[PDB]
Amino acid sequence: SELDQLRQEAEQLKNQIRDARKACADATLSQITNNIDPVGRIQMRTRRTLRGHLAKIYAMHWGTDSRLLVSASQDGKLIIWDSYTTNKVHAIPLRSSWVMTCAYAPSGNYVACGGLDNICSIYNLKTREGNVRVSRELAGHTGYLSCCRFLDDNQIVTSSGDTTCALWDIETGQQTTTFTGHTGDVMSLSLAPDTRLFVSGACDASAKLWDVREGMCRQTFTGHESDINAICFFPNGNAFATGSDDATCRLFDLRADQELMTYSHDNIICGITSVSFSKSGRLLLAGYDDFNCNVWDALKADRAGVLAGHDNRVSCLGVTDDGMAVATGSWDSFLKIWN
Amino acid sequence: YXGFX
Amino acid sequence: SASSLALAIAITALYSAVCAVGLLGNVLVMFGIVRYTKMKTATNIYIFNLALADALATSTLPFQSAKYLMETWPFGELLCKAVLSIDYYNMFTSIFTLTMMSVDRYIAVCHPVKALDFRTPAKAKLINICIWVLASGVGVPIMVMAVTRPRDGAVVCMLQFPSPSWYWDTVTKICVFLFAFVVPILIITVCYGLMLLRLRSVRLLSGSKEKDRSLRRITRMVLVVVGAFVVCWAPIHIFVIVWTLVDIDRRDPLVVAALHLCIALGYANSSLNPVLYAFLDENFKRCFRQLCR
Amino acid sequence: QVQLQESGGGLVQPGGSLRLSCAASGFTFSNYKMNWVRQAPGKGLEWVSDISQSGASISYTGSVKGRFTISRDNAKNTLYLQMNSLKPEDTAVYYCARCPAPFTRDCFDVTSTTYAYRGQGTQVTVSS
Amino acid sequence: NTASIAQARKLVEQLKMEANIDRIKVSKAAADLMAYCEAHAKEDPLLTPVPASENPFR
Amino acid sequence: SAEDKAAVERSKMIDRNLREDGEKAAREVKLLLLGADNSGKSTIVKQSGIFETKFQVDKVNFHMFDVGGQRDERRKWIQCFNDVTAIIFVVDSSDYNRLQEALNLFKSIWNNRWLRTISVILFLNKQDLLAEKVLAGKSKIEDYFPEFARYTTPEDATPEPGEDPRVTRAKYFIRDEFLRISTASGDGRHYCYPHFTCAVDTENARRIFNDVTDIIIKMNLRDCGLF
Ligand SMILES: CCOC(=O)CCN1C2=C(C(=O)CC(C)(C)C2)[C@@H](c2ccc(OCc3ccccc3C3CC3)cc2)n2nnnc21
Repeated sequence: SELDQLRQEAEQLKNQIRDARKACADATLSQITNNIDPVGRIQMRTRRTLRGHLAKIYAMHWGTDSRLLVSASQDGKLIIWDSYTTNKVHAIPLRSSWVMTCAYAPSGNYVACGGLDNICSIYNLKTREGNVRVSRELAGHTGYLSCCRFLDDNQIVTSSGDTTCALWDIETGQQTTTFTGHTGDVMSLSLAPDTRLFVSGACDASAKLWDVREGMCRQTFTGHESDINAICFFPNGNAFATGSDDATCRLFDLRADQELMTYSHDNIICGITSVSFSKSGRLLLAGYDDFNCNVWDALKADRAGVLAGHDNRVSCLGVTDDGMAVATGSWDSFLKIWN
Repeated sequence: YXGFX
Repeated sequence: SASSLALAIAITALYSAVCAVGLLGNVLVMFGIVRYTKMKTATNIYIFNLALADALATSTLPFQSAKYLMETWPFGELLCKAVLSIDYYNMFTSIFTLTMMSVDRYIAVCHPVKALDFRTPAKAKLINICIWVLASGVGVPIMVMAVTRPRDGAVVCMLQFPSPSWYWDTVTKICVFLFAFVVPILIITVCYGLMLLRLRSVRLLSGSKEKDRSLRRITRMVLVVVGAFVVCWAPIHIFVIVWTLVDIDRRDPLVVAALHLCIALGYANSSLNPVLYAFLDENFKRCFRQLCR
Repeated sequence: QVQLQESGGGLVQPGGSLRLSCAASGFTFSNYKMNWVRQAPGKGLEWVSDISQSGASISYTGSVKGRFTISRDNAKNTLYLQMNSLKPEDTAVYYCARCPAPFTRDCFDVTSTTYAYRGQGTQVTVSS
Repeated sequence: NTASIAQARKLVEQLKMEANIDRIKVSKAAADLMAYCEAHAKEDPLLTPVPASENPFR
Repeated sequence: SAEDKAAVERSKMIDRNLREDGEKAAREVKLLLLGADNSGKSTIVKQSGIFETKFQVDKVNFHMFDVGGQRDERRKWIQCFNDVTAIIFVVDSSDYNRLQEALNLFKSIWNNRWLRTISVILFLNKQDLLAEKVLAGKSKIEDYFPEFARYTTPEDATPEPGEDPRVTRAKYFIRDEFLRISTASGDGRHYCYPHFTCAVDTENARRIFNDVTDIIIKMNLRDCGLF
């Protein structure tokens, strides 16, 4: 009785939302961007090959200085690389080798990692003794740590396989906010540029926009057919892109509350593990399971180029804050820098 | 080999 | 003589065919490794070093065929030292790389956990450096000792052995026999026999029939490699032993033809190693299928 | 939005017949292997049957072999379970579960508790 | 059960929150995205290749 | 260029430490321990988050990872074990009602694109419980697997001494149910090694060592181009 009524109310609400989205879908992004010239053939080349990881790389995050990057590989090592010179600045031995995510703090003083240990471990890169030690372990997730991003040196938001995201206070080690509503494993999170919102892509084929302070899900973005492994905010913060296992990338607009573009090709049948925009957002780079990265014209849904230099699964993808380069980490235990 | 003895 | 001329052009054609096949096969193997395979495994570094040694060994074949055709060495003493040195050194590096690939497969199958530490590309590079440095311990005396002496109105590229010359000639031939045929064939035979004895238990393919077919394919590869080494390097070594210990005519056209056939067989080992180690290599075949589809 | 809506369930006599239909929307139906799973009262989620993307590879759990017939209409985006010779042990909520990823032989997690690509289910009761 | 009813009720509240939002037209949002793309096109080294003197990875 | 030289030296020191750790890591065999709750997977070798079991057989060190603390949805975190030497799949062979669930899980592991190169060491656990269930006669496999009625014991089967033929037919039928999936796909890249075990078996570590030795031999053969 009550359950059936609630389900029927939910179905009517979903129909209302779908009708509203159709109402604001006066035109398509293809029609709006039909007159602007195509970007051509984007031919990025491998400038640096970061070697030293001896197992598959699961994640990488650029530092905000756009020179230092931290890479997480399942050899039990977090390597902080000086990408300009390929010098390894730090090699952090991890307590749990099954790391699935890493984050580089915007200050650059901290890195975080996590995975099957269900713990976000914060590592201080600026210790007085000059050695990297565990500054804080953030236990409390009942599932694997799939993504983590620092908001600052004191706050980090983490997405997990327990179908929830969590905002952590690093100083006290307590969850200041818990973000619930996903019915699948939350695979990725992307912070908005103002860090007041974040989008999370989960294994429920839906992307959810969350208010960081209010703590509830503002918007749910559906349209993907399979698990969303990757999520990335558009640089203006008013849109975001999703990478999923259905072999499609999709661009959703926050204010329009619907999918604006689908990035797919018939010969692509492999899932997307990682997505990142360029600085202007005109290029949507996506890492794939076919060992390649496809550069998508975000406004024309055309594959602008292919980053074909990896012998195994491209697990992670990162564009620098200044937009000079793309770092592509893969399961072949190598990170390549491209531009 | 063998060519020069 | 007309029949002597016919035999000479036949031997020259055999040398040219072996040289062309060996040079072409080795440059295909080296080019394929360098452009497609990129030496990311111990086995590929071994195949590249074997191909390099074989391509350098067959490069002396035009010089030897020209020496036979003009019945003199027209290249001088510096090319005499360079050719006869590349010849000895690259016979040793080719045979030692063959032996070390047999050892590598033996470590891979019969000591599989230790093979995870020992069969690394860095260790393969180090071992190949030891192979190419160890053969310099004979190649640099081959450089020092190679001379051009006039003999019966013609220049012959020869080794100036220290006195007594015949003793150090028989010693050098017996040590080239032991350390280029006997000890390598013992190591190759023992390593591949132990490897096949261990592979008769290894569940290779699901299903009895396909398992026996994969084991038969590996056993056939081993037999073809060992038999190719024996029938290509044994005739020249046996001929050198017969030439040193038995008093043959030494100028008979049949004897000279047999000598050059044995030499051509010894280079046919270098010409056949591309086939046996790249055309029969499963990763190379997978790369060939992938790039041709 | 990936939607699976199952229908056709109801109260049936033992030995009776029932045809379960699932209307699939929000995804390319022909790209996914499709599953039927059961939720018996007091038991866990049990996989019943699966059908391949083309519909050629069909497998059933042994308790329903010869009695249940899975079929898919890729044109109509509908999954069917023809349930003949129904027993009281077949009484369960029947869920249509999509495999999580397209073009995959593997089908993980369709019997998990909070699996997303599974419908709300239709109650099938087999009793006299 | 009780957990399922509570979960459906929370889903109903979330759907009520999402159905009461002011959604702008897709044309206006796409115009905003296009304006951002062409207003930052020149400062995008991936879109417009930087010369090797100013390229840190040259 | 003095601080640049210091950075290069620190990077080379880090490279040296990484190379030493990787040489140490390459000697350790990583194993994924999988199974249901009733499978008895925790007592196989008998030696929060992911639980690691370390054991050594013939100087070879094995790291068996029991992934606790995760939800029942495994399609994402199981991708982390793409590079393990073997997956130890433990099955409660006596629980007929959950044998199909174990078979579906084995099929998903076997045919997963990130797990199709990993050989599976199959431990058909609780053989004593299976034997007493078969001898009791209360529970029939034909009620859960109708093809058991048309199943005959293989000629290659090696029954234990004093084992009832119905028990042998049952255990080898469950083994063949898993091996049909194993031989249905991925022929050559990975292999399934079945083992009949009870809870009191102390040779499971040796069984894992022998199967892992076979796996490493085949991987080395693929590396050598012989296979
Ligand atoms: C890393 C291994 O360590 C080493 O030191 C390898 C060096 N080395 C090489 C050999 C190779 O065949 C391959 C190689 C070229 C790559 C290195 C081989 C060799 C044979 C003949 C040569 O003729 C030069 C020469 C000599 C006398 C008069 C004239 C000439 C010139 C006119 C031609 C030179 C080298 N050899 N013999 N002993 N050591 C080597």
